Amino acid sequence: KPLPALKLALEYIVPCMNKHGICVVDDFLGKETGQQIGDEVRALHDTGKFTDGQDIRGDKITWIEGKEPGCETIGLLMSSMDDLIRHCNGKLGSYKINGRTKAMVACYPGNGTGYVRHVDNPNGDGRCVTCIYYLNKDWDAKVSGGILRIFPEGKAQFADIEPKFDRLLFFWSDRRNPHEVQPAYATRYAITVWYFDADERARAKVKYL
Amino acid sequence: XVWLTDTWVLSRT
Ligand SMILES: O=C(O)CCC(=O)C(=O)O
Ligand SMILES: [Mn+2]
Repeated sequence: KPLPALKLALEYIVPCMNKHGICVVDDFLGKETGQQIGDEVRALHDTGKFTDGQDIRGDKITWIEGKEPGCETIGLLMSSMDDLIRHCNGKLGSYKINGRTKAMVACYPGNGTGYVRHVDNPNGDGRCVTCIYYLNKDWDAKVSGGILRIFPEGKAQFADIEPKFDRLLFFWSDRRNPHEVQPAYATRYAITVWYFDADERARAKVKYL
Repeated sequence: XVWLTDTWVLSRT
């Protein structure tokens, strides 16, 4: 029996994020839904829908709104992420979360591709929580690499996150969590949504021309 | 159903 979403949010995600600034939920959606999402992602890849994510990053990406034909299960993943954030009921830090990005479907196509150490939102662009879902059946970093290494500020030790199938990850998007995607030696897929704090986003520190 | 609170991983099942 999977934990209900409300209980998972209030009794784990909230306290875990407030304590550590990083939170992993394994077995988020189960094997059938996870494999369905994998099929949808591989279909997007196989039909040539990705573009360069860019030296700094070697991923290939596409943005998914959730209602597109062939992306129904990705849309279900996005609505499930949204439900969890809603259940958190403003207890994630002092943020007032009111919006998010589309889903960034990303592939590191093996061959040692990765993402150098970076902060997702270093310039106050409104993004407060990074939420990533991994869909790599049988991934083993021993063989394929691709660890997400996070370097939380104020801690001497780093946190290694393998991109395991059906794994959901949250972390604060600001400077507290610099991170890198270590070289990947197999096709590594993940889906990211970023959630916005309404006030920070409204300050418009970033203008997109 | 167990969270080791010094860690940041929990399985939902
Ligand atoms: O795929 C991952 O584990 C993280 C990717 C990342 O840091 C990014 O796209 O900003
Ligand atoms: Mn990042």
